[PDB]
Amino acid sequence: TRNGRDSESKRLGVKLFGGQAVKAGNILVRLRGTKFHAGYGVGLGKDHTLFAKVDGVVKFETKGAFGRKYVSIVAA
Amino acid sequence: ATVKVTLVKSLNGRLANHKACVKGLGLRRINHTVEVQDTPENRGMINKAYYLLRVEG
RNA sequence: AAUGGGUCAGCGACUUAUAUUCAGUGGCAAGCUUAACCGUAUAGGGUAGGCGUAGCGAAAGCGAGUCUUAAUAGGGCGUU
RNA sequence: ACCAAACCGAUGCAAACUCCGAAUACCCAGAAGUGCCGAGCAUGGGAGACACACGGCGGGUGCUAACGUCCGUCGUGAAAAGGGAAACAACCCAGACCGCCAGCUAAGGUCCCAAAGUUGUGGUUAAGUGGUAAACGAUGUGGGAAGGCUUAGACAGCUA
RNA sequence: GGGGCUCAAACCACACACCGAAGCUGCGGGUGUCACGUAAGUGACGCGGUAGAGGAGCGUUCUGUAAGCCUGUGAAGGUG
RNA sequence: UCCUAAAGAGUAACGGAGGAGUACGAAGGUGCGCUCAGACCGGUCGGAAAUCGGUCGCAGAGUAUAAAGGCAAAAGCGCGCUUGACUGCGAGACAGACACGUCGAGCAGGUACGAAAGUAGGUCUUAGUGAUCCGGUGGUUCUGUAUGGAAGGGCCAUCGCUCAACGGAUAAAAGGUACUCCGGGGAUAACAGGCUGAUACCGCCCAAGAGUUCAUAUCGACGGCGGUGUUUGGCACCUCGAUGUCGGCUCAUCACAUCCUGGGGCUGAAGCCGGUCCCAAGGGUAUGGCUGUUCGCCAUUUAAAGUGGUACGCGAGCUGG
RNA sequence: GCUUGACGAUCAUAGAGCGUUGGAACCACCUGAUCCCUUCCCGAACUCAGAAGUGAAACGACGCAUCGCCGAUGGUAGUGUGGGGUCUCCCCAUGUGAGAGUAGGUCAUCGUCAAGC
Repeated sequence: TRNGRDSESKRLGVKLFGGQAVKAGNILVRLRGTKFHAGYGVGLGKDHTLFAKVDGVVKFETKGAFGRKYVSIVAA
Repeated sequence: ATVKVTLVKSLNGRLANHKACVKGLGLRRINHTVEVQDTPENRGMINKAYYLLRVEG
């Protein structure tokens, strides 16, 4: 019945938007279960964190079947 | 190729963006007139702060 | 229509000591500086000690390196 | 002759619904000019603050009550005088370096207190409405669209 | 807000003129910063402010300067 | 975990909803394989239902657990092997006051599976937790107060327990004050004032109805719109370097929503009476028994014993029940 | 220059449905399971050896817009900024601008390699 109780608001979402230069370890998307999928040179960590495996710029392409949003890094 | 603007209203309660536009045109106080080049990026600051200015040409 | 003061004239509130840090300003400079104390005594002497000239490591230690490490790999701190 | 999930069609609604989906704001890159000569960053020396208020907008709570209260975001006051709103932190205009018996303006104003139009053209309004206000009620009056009843003689009033 | 206002001194339009601020401009001063300048030397942008930071001064008493200088031809104080 | 949250983050309330203080040696790893659920129609124990044969199917199933977000390379499901639920680290980011926290390519050493590319530093993801100081235990290259050892200490790994007020005052922590005291505060309650009007009070709009007929002579259900600040509230704006209660007495003053007296209209007003509604504020408008009473109930009067505002008028005017 | 395979680009204007058509090469179905291998029980999947038959199933190509899915223009709602009002809401200037629906589309378009014509 009685009612308080929130939690500490985990700061999720898109870091490193769609034209930005990335280094080879940077967190792309903090994610709660794959909104965005792992593209060309990006990694998919344990808690579905997208991180960069190479350098370049972020792409954010909507590719393929299943309508999936991909974060990929184009070496440019 | 050159447009002249006159600041005819005050800055004293304006949004910080609009008064940044007026400052970026080179205007310092009321009835002050500059001659600025008519680049499209000067006309953006003229158009954002349109209500404070007097844009003759 | 909150406090305080009737008024005047006197008085009445960031000090001092010792350690230290930063700035400014001087002296000496890979060195600088003395404390007690001695002193015909603000001089001169007294360099014990303090800080600097090297760091790393919890330490032994090793040292322009050192620690961790199975590692001459990585990484931390350091080095005209 | 009771009652009937479900599908078919029509019809709505949500902060904890979404097949959709902005404006903005946010992040990055490249550019002109402006910056009061800087703005940003970094390292140090000294702080103060860590009870905010009200207004506009976007919300929760309340009774879409309170000069209630909790958030977001702008603005002002705090810590800002001046002019306007009669008087009136926070509303409008505008940010006071000093002097002037000079001028032009902003908000707001121009019959007299009181500075400036008893200004001009065309209207509306008779309540002192302006200069306090709701459901609803009124041949109040101005305007603009439309219907049929409209001289074979209509709408209320005299000679079967 | 009051007097008072009714072809308005109210309302809805439109026009032209005026008043109105410590706003702007003119004229005369002072100040900060920056850039220039054999350092006269001008320019340009500034200059509301509480807590608070920073900068530069006045005055009082004492000591040195000072066995100086002033002062009974008149000190300090007091009052114009 | 969702909303509030304003389409990046973040964001409050004694705001709205739910959860956690764990499980698991497989519910982990890997290789290989496989899709769920639902209607249908099928009566000789179940009859809508179990076991299957799936035609349509068309993610609605499942996921250890709340919610949200994700899942075909399924992250769901089955089987075979198995320990990577490794050691040393760690480029670089996310988060962020700090302490904490989150993700992680790659390199070395050794291993799982797989023919091999490769995957594997636990689990679909985010909760499942606790600092330091004390102690305990196992190592150790270190130290080891003359020396050789020990003792004790250090580093490395680990346990406790209790800090659930969960950034943890101490190993160890209940009350009374009307006998009270001090320092502050109108940062904050009681009185009265102030903002509001839920509530209260007074009017009005429609009129089902009753009034023997007839809605409007009188009421008037269901609903609606307001006025006044009249009183119970809500707020905490003034007052805590003091604005001293309720009632009575004494003295009042205004309003009008009029109790009497005055003037009317309608009537379901024959007349005496009335009912209701307008207009009117000039003057009047009880004494007592009870109780501290305001009020109230009675008794007896009057033409009538009005309703309210004034710090619920009035204690530098009295009383003090 | 087309047909059949394999692999991709792209994920419905590419789908689903309905109809016609394909066998010689290819692929599918097919024959049999001695032998590899397999069935929480399999030669119906997985696997091997095939070459008698069939294009029925499946798959492919061509048709059709009824279904699904795309989808204008215009308007409307929202909304940044500035100003108003009778301010729990709208209006004006200016910039922007949907979702839905309407007209209309769509029975895909590409590339590499290999056999055939």
